[PDB]
Amino acid sequence: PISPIETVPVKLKPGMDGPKVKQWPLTEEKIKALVEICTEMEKEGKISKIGPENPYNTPVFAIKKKDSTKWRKLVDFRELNKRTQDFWEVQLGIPHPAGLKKKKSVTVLDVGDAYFSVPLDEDFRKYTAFTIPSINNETPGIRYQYNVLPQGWKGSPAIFQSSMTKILEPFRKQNPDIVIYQYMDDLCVGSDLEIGQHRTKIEELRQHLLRWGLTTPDKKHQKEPPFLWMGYELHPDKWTVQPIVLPEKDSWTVNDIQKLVGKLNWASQIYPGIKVRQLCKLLRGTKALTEVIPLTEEAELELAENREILKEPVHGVYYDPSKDLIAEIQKQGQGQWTYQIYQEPFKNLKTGKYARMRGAHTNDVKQLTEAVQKITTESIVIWGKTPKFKLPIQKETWETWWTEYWQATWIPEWEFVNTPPLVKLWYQLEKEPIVGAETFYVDGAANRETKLGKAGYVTNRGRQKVVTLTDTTNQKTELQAIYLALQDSGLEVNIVTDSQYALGIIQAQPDQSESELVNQIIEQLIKKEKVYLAWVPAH
Amino acid sequence: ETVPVKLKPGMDGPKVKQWPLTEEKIKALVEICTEMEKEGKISKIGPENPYNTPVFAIKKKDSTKWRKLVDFRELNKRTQDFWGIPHPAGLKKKKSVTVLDVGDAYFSVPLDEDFRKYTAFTIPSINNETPGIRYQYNVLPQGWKGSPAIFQSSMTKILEPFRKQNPDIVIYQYMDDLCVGSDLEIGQHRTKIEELRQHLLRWYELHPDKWTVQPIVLPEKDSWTVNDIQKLVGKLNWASQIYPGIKVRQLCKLLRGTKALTEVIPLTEEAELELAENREILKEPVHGVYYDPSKDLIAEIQKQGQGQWTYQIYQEPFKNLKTGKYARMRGAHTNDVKQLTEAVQKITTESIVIWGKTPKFKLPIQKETWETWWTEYWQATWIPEWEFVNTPPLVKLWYQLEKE
Ligand SMILES: Cc1ccnc2c1NC(=O)c1cccnc1N2C1CC1
Repeated sequence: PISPIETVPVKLKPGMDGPKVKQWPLTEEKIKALVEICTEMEKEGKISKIGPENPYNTPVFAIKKKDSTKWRKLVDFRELNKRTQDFWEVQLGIPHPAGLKKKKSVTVLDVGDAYFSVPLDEDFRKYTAFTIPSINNETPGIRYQYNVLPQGWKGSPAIFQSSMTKILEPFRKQNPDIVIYQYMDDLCVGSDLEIGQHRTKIEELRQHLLRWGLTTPDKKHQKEPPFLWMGYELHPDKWTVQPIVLPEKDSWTVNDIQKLVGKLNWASQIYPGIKVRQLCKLLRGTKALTEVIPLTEEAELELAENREILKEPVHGVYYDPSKDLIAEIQKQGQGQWTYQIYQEPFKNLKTGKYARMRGAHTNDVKQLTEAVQKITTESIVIWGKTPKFKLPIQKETWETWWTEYWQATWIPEWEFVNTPPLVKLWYQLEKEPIVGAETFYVDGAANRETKLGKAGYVTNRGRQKVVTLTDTTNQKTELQAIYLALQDSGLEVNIVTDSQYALGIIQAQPDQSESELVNQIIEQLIKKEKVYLAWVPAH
Repeated sequence: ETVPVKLKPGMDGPKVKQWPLTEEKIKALVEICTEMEKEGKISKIGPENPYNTPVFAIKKKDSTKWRKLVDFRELNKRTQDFWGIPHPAGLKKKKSVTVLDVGDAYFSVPLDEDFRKYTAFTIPSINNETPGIRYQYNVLPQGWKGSPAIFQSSMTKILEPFRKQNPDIVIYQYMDDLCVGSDLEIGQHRTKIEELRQHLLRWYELHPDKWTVQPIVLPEKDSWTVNDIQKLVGKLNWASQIYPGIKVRQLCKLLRGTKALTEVIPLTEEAELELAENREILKEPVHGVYYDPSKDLIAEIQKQGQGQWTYQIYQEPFKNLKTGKYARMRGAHTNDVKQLTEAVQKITTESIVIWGKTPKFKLPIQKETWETWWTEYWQATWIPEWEFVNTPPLVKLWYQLEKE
């Protein structure tokens, strides 16, 4: 077919040379094959049989696919590629159902060998030259080169696209009420017209493209709704989730339990209640992939439980610009959050959860805020707007924390919602020393080399204690001094320390960490009715 | 015609990813962009141009119309040097300085044909249902350093008539901006600016005198508790990193023992003095602090809370070229980010006003958080460089100490 298309000016990376690789010799069966095809393409205007005036070459292979078992060629550009200049990023940001505006009707157009339809920068082809061997290194084979965007070449995806774009500018402006999407070879075209009007419009587009050389596939290959898009069945009224099969065997290898759990984790984003704690558990200390691990009862149970959930239909609605955008968030567990964005109650546009964001040390409100922003960024991309928030937290809780935290933070417009568990402040150090409460003067000391230390305090009330800690860091002790303190005090304590680390706990009053220690202290802190932390320089 | 400009030796063009935008913002850039396209200021580009810069919209000043902002920060950094206008020191001493937006000058002059690729910017499409709209500049870009450079001769050439019609008024130029400083009382001043506008047209209210640094003031009390002192001493201890003359020896003894935190302590005349001796040292900025032009300028910030934010501008640890505070702006009452970007712009303008360059910021906010929303409140035509930090629990307690 080819085209009357303005080619794109392509160049080789900064000061390099085109690929110079020797043609892997082949069988007579693969040759007679390759020669066959290269005759067709040759005449389809795609490739040009050039002469020995070309030092550049690429390896032409020959495989048999299923759809025919007829010989199919293959050129290895791994080299032309790495020597090919760089292009701007080929749309790696792909559409998401939840962001599609529902349409009266939507066509999907296979743009066929769109690739081989676009001309190549003539001032470039040479680098595409490859050679059809002779019967096992005989005389000279047959030399060729491409005239069009080659399959497997680095810039083809990018160049093809741009072309299509320039070509769509017109038809598109000629009827601003028809939305079109380009990707791979899929030209999905929709609009809010009448099937006829619609049908008649596609035909206008197809002919238009055709006016350039872009031939669009049969009535045969023609795709029929719904459409599969990364595990999604899409009808232009709503979308269903392309069901996922959970294989059942009596022999599970590591490799499997992973592939398995893998898919499961992805299924958590849509299905409510999918857990894998026990399944992940089966990977502990495995010695190899093919290793067959027996499923525990737990593993068999949750695994069996999940089977049902997936055996449930989770449909979907499309994006209606005329309706609000709402996002609701739940705290499935500490650090674990789930969200669902919808315009109409129960008609969810999108859902998802974020694997527990464990960290060095944060608090819920913090974490919530992060979930909030992760969502927001998502939203912008999907709908070009941020949603209204329904958050499991009281405005008072929010004001108190935020209006006082050492870090710039914020949550776009929201509304409280009482979908317990609610997120709250497990505790709040006193703004001032407690009058009455006992006062502990703690101190922790250890040899960092011997890792041996002591820890303790001495209250104003005469109380006192100390402990021998074998194998420890100086920190652990200090904090341990602090720990004991909270253990041995009443429900109101005044504690002073020179540990600059506690000073951190003051400024951020975190409610979760990594070290059981801190953790323990938190559990303690949470328990008291009033705690006043005080730091003072050491020595 | 055009002037040959290149990139710093071995530097390659910027390839920054365009951050996601709002719909309303996109519609705007599109409008805007098609416009300049027609005016020939910019032309769409193929895919063979791999460079790219971030773009975004502003709602600067009273206007339902948006301004277009491009982030040439990386481009600027990579662009060759040109040796700009020296510093009019005195500018900072005027009773009132004003600023103007003259990025509109640039569009006039043509940009060298061979540098344009490097100016490639891209407008996104929601949910990516369309490849971005690739463009690249033909004329001088607003926000690119070379711009005010190239347009220097033609710039000065149009200011003199004013610089001489009024020699009691100082005029400083930075990027797209311009700063006017006169001691005339408001009206005469403001009115006078317009005279310049009319001027410049034929082709910020700052008062820097009541400005700069302020001191630290220690607390005082009829009676002092163990804690009051503890804090007191803790702070003085740190302070000795700026002022070695400071001492807490006596005070520390007063601490010997282990009484209730709330117990009142009688101060020894020694401590009594030593405290006076420290109130004295702190009464003034540390000596021998001079700005080094060959060094990077730094600006740090701490979130005091209650809409409060202290900052410091220095080049060397503990040697503040300036320190200050900033209170939130009416109508930001529940938006940390607004105030922060709000503060930043202000500290940057002071930096430009005082030293004529932009500081490097250390921000008490999360990268994600900042990046997600700064643009929503940005108003300057320029953009400082920034890094995000975890506030030392003391640098704050220390500055939360300044006098008001
Ligand atoms: C896979 C895909 C990617 C991007 N957009 C669409 C589609 N496919 C659809 O079936 C679809 C469904 C609903 C709305 N728009 C849709 N279309 C647009 C063309 C009307």
